[PDB]
Amino acid sequence: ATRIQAVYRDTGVEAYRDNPFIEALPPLQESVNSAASLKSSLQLTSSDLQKSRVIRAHTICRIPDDYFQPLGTHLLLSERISVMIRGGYVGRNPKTGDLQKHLQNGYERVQTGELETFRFEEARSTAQSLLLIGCSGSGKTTSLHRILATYPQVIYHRELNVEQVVYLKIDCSHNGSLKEICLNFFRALDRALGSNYERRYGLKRHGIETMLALMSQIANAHALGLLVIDEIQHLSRSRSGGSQEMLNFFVTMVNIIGVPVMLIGTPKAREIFEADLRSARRGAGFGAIFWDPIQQTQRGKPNQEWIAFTDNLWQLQLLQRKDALLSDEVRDVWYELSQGVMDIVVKLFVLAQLRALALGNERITAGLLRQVYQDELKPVHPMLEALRSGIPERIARYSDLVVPEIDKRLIQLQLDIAAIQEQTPEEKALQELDTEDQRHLYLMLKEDYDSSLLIPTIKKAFSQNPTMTRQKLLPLVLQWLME
Amino acid sequence: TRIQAVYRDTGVEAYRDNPFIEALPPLQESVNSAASLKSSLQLTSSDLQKSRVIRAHTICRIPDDYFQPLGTHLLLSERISVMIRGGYVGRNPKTGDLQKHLQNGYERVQTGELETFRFEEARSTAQSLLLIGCSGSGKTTSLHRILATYPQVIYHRELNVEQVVYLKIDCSHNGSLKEICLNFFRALDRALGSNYERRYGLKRHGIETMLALMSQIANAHALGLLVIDEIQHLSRSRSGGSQEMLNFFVTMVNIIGVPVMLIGTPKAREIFEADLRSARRGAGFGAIFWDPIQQTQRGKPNQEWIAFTDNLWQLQLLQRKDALLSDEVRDVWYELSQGVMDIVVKLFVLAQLRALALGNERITAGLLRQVYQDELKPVHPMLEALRSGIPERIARYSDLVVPEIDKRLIQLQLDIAAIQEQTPEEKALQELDTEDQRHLYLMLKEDYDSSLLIPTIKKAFSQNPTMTRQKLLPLVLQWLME
Amino acid sequence: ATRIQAVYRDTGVEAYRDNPFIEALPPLQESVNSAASLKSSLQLTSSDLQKSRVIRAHTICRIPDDYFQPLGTHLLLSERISVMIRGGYVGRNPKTGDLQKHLQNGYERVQTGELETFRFEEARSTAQSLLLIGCSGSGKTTSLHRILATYPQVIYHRELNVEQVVYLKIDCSHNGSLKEICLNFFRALDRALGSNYERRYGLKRHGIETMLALMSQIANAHALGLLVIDEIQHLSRSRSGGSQEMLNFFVTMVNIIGVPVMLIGTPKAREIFEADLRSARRGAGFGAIFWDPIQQTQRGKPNQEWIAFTDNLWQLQLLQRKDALLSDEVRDVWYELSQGVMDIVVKLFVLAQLRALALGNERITAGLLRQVYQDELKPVHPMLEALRSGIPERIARYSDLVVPEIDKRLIQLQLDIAAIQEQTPEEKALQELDTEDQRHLYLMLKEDYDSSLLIPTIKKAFSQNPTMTRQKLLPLVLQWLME
Amino acid sequence: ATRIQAVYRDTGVEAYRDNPFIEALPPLQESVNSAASLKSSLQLTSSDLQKSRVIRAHTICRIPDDYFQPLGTHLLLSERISVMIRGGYVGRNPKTGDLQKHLQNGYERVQTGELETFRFEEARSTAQSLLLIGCSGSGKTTSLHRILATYPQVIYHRELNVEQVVYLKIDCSHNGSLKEICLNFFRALDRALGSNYERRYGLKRHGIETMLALMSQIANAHALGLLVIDEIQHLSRSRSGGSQEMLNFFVTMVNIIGVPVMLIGTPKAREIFEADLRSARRGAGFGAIFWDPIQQTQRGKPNQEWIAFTDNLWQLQLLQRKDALLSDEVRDVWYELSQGVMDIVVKLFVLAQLRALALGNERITAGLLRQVYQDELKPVHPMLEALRSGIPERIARYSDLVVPEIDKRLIQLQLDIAAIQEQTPEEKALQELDTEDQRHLYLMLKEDYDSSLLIPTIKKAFSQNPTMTRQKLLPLVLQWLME
Ligand SMILES: Nc1ncnc2c1ncn2[C@@H]1O[C@H](COP(=O)(O)OP(=O)(O)O)[C@@H](O)[C@H]1O
Ligand SMILES: Nc1ncnc2c1ncn2[C@@H]1O[C@H](COP(=O)(O)OP(=O)(O)O)[C@@H](O)[C@H]1O
Ligand SMILES: Nc1ncnc2c1ncn2[C@@H]1O[C@H](COP(=O)(O)OP(=O)(O)O)[C@@H](O)[C@H]1O
Ligand SMILES: Nc1ncnc2c1ncn2[C@@H]1O[C@H](COP(=O)(O)OP(=O)(O)O)[C@@H](O)[C@H]1O
Ligand SMILES: [Mg+2]
Ligand SMILES: [Mg+2]
Ligand SMILES: [Mg+2]
Ligand SMILES: [Mg+2]
Repeated sequence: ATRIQAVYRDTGVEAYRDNPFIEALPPLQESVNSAASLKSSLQLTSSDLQKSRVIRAHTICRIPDDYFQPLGTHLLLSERISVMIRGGYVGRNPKTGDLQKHLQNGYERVQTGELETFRFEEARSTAQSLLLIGCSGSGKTTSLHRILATYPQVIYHRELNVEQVVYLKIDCSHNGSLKEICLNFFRALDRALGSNYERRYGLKRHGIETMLALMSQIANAHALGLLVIDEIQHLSRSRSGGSQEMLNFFVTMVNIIGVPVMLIGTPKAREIFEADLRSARRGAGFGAIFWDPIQQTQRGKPNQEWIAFTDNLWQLQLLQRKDALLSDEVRDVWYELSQGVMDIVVKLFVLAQLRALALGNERITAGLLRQVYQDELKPVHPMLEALRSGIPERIARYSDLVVPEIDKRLIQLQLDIAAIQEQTPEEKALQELDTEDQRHLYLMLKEDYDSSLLIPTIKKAFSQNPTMTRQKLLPLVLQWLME
Repeated sequence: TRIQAVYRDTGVEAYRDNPFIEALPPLQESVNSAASLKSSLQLTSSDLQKSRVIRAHTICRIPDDYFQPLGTHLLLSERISVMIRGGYVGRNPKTGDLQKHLQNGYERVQTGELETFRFEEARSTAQSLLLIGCSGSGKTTSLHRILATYPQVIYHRELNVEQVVYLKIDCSHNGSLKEICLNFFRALDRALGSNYERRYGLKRHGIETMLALMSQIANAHALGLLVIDEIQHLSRSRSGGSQEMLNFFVTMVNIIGVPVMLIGTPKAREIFEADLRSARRGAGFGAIFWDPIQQTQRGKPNQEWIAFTDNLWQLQLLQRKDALLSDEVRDVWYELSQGVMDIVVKLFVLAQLRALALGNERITAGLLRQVYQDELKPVHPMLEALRSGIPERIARYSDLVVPEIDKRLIQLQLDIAAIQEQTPEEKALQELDTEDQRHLYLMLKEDYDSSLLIPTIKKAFSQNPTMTRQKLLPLVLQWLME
Repeated sequence: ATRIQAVYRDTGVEAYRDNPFIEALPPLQESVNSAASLKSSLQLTSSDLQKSRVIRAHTICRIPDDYFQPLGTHLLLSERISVMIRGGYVGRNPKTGDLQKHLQNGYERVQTGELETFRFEEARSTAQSLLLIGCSGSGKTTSLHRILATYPQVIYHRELNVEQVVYLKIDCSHNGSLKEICLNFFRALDRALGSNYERRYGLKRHGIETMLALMSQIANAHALGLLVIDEIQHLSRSRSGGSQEMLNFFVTMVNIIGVPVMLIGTPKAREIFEADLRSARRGAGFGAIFWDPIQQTQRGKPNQEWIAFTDNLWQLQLLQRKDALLSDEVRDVWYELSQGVMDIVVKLFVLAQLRALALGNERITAGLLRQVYQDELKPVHPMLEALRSGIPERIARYSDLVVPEIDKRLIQLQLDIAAIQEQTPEEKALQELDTEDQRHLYLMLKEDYDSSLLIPTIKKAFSQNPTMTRQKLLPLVLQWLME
Repeated sequence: ATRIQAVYRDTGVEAYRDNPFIEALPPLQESVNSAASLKSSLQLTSSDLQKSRVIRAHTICRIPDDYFQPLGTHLLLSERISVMIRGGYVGRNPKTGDLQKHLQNGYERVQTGELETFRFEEARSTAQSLLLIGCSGSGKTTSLHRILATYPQVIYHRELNVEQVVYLKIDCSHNGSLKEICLNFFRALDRALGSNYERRYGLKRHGIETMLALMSQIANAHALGLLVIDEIQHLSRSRSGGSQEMLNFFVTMVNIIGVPVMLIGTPKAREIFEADLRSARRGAGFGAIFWDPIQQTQRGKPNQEWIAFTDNLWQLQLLQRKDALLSDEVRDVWYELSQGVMDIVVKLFVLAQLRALALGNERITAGLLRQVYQDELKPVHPMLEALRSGIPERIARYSDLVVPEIDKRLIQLQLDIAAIQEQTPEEKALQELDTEDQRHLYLMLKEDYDSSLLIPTIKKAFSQNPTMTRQKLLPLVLQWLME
């Protein structure tokens, strides 16, 4: 817990003035560019490629979990979360009276006192609930985990005696029930704070009503900012009951708890909320934000976003015979085969390296991509063909495919490439130099100039000029290279 | 929302000692009841200088928080007040000496000194009103804002009743007569804290059994109004025809003592036009009609249109703004929107949302015409029918509405957010287009410093076109070094 | 009842150290020596006899309220209250987190090897509930009220932000149920603390199961020292659940809340709890203290307790022709008349004194006492005869009987007293003598010498005595009267 | 208790090598060193001597609840409990994942002909059982809530999801029904894990066989380690069936359920198991332990255990007039009246101290011991006389006697000690008067003159003059008072 003494700032908005829970948050000015400052990528040096195959394979296997590239939706979602969190605190000011007394005083002052008019609207504050919908693998969880890391989870105050829980995350389990969510709420709260609410409130004897009341009480004890319930797809409609009962429980939970609630799910989870979204009555809530794959055709032009994403990842290939330019057909094949879904796009790039490391030459070709698509990514065929077809019901049915058990498959592929003793000509050429630190110059000089006299002339020149930097001897080698 | 009751007197002699009527906000004149509904956004000059995404969000937040009270809301407010306060006169629970009074009256009529007597005042008048008008005219927001003045639940200390003042129901997209009964309980256990839906809304019950169960509950808490919204959405095939809906809506008024209000589209009146059972019961208190705004009702143009357009125009967030609104712009709005409330606001919002994307940042007639042509496609026949003026064509296309407008707003925001990136770096690489140059830059990015590396090589390429990449390396390296 | 800033003193006991809650309580040593100093009495003056009938009747009317004699059981109950209140704060010291961290730390330290052994004994200190059983009218409620008034109800901590509630009391009503107990807890908490919890939690939606959890959370929030449920005899038996459901509810309430709990009831309510405390299990809790009537005899001798109580009550005689000392016959018949019940002992005396004053033959004797017994105590005959019979089963059935509506009878008898106008010979002499000092002399010398020479001699003597007090005047009149 | 997170420690035995359940338990200890870990005593021995009598009585009443001293027979029981708990976990190893491949490889090799013999799997047969027999009052439960108090009850495993219930304790009922033994298992498992087994299984109408086949399924999901059944005497043909089914139920239970079972009973409960070789084979599966009272001497010289038990308890004496050392006559009388039963030794001490406080004598002699033995220990006399006799049959027939309701006697004695009175000097000065005349004169002349010399003057008036009437005495009394 980043327990920091509450240091209070000045906010431009008059509504957020003198609220001790909002000045404790990081300022907006530094959060303007923090949304776009989420970029993170691996750093590669020249000597990494010259090293042995095991470390190169390890670095290749480290790619999927160490690469992030933000998009426009990562900015829109960041701004939405910031405004939601900062607007959900306006009603819960400890320095001002509660809502019910305000309403009662207004009623007395409009009937007995002097006041021309009043608005008996719910003072519950904004509390804008939201529902995030997207196909599996689009990159929803990995975006929440990166845009919710700016705010510290727990902030401690000293003028009062409270502990502010800025956000809380609940992750569902497969084939769970409604009561499992209630248990997980207390479990996550005890993990975050270090309390013992689970023992005295998370017993299995309690009914749903008692657990909901206790959740409301405890969430109003510690000032809670946001509640995120992830992976709604795993809930089962057999034991829980009808889909109407699930919606009733979700609406009851949202109304009682009194804090902003965000739900993340797939289109298969939309059939539960279909009746709620279409109704236009205020108070139903659950605004919808849809995550979509990167469509290459916008306004009759290739996307600058698509090429920007592909070029950066194309710069991150560890190949001996790699092609610097990404051709139009090479760009098009691994879009038309993967349909732009976020995980499959990087899955091809990480798996084609492994396939090429054993199947022959170290070059990425369309045939190799087709072969890896056909032999490895078997379960995800219906989802990809549904996305290619473009019929919404077909995509809705064939979603949730997550190509199970890729973690063990990566390890098995690593073990498979581990037991290879054949020597490539490139390995022989690299071994012909005894770590003289000159295979780097040889690397820039191998793609065009022939190797008939490349290495002997290089060795002769570096022997003639023993102690200078490689930048100095590169013109020296080039002087007699063509003469 | 549990508000304790505070009693105040009213000048009406018919409501002398009624707690239900005396625990309500006081009676008001014409000016305040119509001027209390006004609401608008407040903007500051600091909002003008901000990032484009926040400005787009503020623009998209306009239709939710803007309301202008016209001259047709005063009548609706007055009628709703009369309906709510007049339906409680026969339901006051203060009956202290009824038994002795009735017994004395009976003992006196038998002897012969008293000719006649009235044992029970059967105050059971069925009051109702139906409000029909074209879609997009604002029958839902104009009702929410009127009803947001009374408290919903009032608690009386002396008694044990919870006076649920009003209740609102919305119909489903296909809909049947059973689901209205199922939604009554589902909204009543949301207004209060209860579990009526599981206890009473079973499947074993028929339509009549739930219709009779609703009466006991609506008389347990002194319900004051019942609003059924969007009767246009009901399907005439899953309900029983065009007659069993009318029978349902006429039997509903008689048994349930509360006043009811029915809201629909002009093509949904064909259900209700068959008989007096809703031409008299439904129009037991009139039938208010909503119409689009007319530009020139008299010889002079209407001041309502001018005031509405001016007040809408004063919420513009653009660097290049024109304070004076041109007459041609007014003509363009009246020609494209034809006075429908839902079209004017969307046209304005979409125009000033596309202005940021195109970068002009000024609203012109051509932009409004283009956004009307591009975005308002499904609602064209309704506009044409309103322009023609034939009642049948107006009735037939009265249910048109543009689908998926919110997704369009989100996509329009995303396009601007993608555009916003200035990209000060990589500008020289944008200037770099030749394949040989890009390969050379990739080769020499680590060796040299790119900032002065990129511009220099373009001159060398421009001077001598008939040179290859391989042979250019020594000369380019020599020029870079010295 | 009013907020008091906490003042931290020092306690000599080692276990009650560094605890904000215990040190803020009143000091232990001062309370020890003042446990038997709660004795109160309605003081009388020598001049009170000389005033009229109405004023003296009004003065006699105040005896049942302005009198309290501390008996043996009062000290034991005081000690039990003290230990129960101050022993339940050991496990809730704010300086240390809780016992779970202690248990985990001990487990880790014994697993590592630095600690030989650890006792997972579930340390809870005393943590014992108490059950009070006694016949109606024994005087439990008054003693409890007078012993709980020493501790201030609410003390405010400024260094912390908690509201210590030292005790809380709940009073039942006729034919009540459990939900009234749950709601009355909140109502009493609002009346004592000064905030509004009834309007937020007193909702008809909640069942009793959820209300108990809310009670537990709120009580743990405020550090509730002690909970006293009173007059459980009044609530109906079969209206709620019968016998098993009420016992189950009481056990659940005792287990969940975690603060000391006391119950007060009649022997007729003991059969609810007979199934629990009779089992030979010292860890089941529910210790019992039995209240018993005062016994005249002890190991063959009259106990000093009853004799001292009767003497102190007889010291307050206010009557015209009353006797001086207490006779053996009247004292012995008083035991058969009242049988030791606290209410009957004082009420018989008050009623007999009032009747003697009203009759005009004011001298309380055995016959007047018996007449009052058979006149006013008709309803409570079965309880008295069952208690005198000594059958342990019949006393339980009639233990709930109580004298109905006696307050109105006192007013009616006072109105009857005000109606009389006849003048007794003592009142005739009172009208004859103007000086109150002379009236006292007449009163003390009334029985030895009759008014044949009494009134004239003292009248002329005090008339001729110009100005002097009684101290030397009385000896001077003695020889003149004797001559 | 409570969900303690597991921390693994290695075990030196080869067979316990890789079992999480065995490793999460507290480390192995030597038998001699483990028996000394059970000792406990009161810490208030000298600091609390000078205080009021009721507080001292309240302190004394807690001697038989917090004083425990191990004997030489506890180390064997501790070793047996440890071996029984840890040795029943070898067949329940959860951490195995290479079974399928190994079994299939063995099958292939034995089918081809490379390998001759193989062993696939074997089921477990029977669980260890133990029997403990001894007379009542010997300490078979106080000495076993402390052996099992050095273990956690519930342990949570992070990598798995099992909650290892280390042990569980249930008691038989007076009815002896076989359906209330399968119904306390669920209740005791619910009172520890906070689960809902009793509603799901017990309340439905199931046969004893079906409900016994469900007790071995929830004792496997939670890796239960030991099951203790107390008061096994109550199945001696008490009710509910015939002897043959009552004997078949235990055999089927031991055969079915996988956990070890321990049985505790009275010397009249070996007739149940001494009926056929199956019952005596299963009751004495891991030895049988028979317990006997303490003897004064074994071979000539007196027992040292008696000396150590009657010397570490005599120190806990809160009396002003105590003796430093034990007179041998007092100890001999104590052994004559106690005969070695654990319960009688403590009670003859606490009751003697309470009577000493009540009567005002602050020292303990043999007379008080004999008086308490004759008065307050009537119901257990046949057992003590049979033990003194020496005939084994009379000892065996009276091994079930127990004294009921001694806590009520303790409370009554505390009340008697509380009600002693203070004898304030003014009341005793008034009590010095021995006639109605002196009291009459004092009451007549109390207010006029000071009471500092009133009593001596009145006493001297009657002392100097033998007797004469009060009316003429009063002029002399006032003359003496004035001068
Ligand atoms: N904007 C992005 N830039 C780079 N990689 C991304 C991006 N979004 C998602 N990914 C990759 O997609 C992979 C899988 O995403 P995942 O968290 O499984 O999405 P979901 O939880 O919706 O299935 C992650 O390993 C992550 O590296
Ligand atoms: N008087 C008004 N002033 C401003 N906006 C209005 C007014 N009346 C309606 N609107 C706009 O019309 C939009 C839709 O109206 P709605 O209530 O949906 O009408 P209907 O229910 O008949 O379709 C609302 O977003 C609201 O902003
Ligand atoms: N020690 C005492 N001295 C004087 N009066 C007493 C004493 N104990 C009880 N009383 C009398 O008992 C009455 C109250 O009895 P109460 O406590 O209500 O009995 P219960 O609790 O059984 O209903 C008071 O009016 C009081 O005068
Ligand atoms: N080793 C011991 N030291 C001191 N007291 C003991 C010891 N063993 C037993 N006792 C006493 O024996 C009393 C009764 O034991 P109990 O649990 O009733 O055994 P059982 O149930 O076999 O009769 C307890 O109060 C306890 O104080
Ligand atoms: Mg996910
Ligand atoms: Mg509408
Ligand atoms: Mg009472
Ligand atoms: Mg026992």
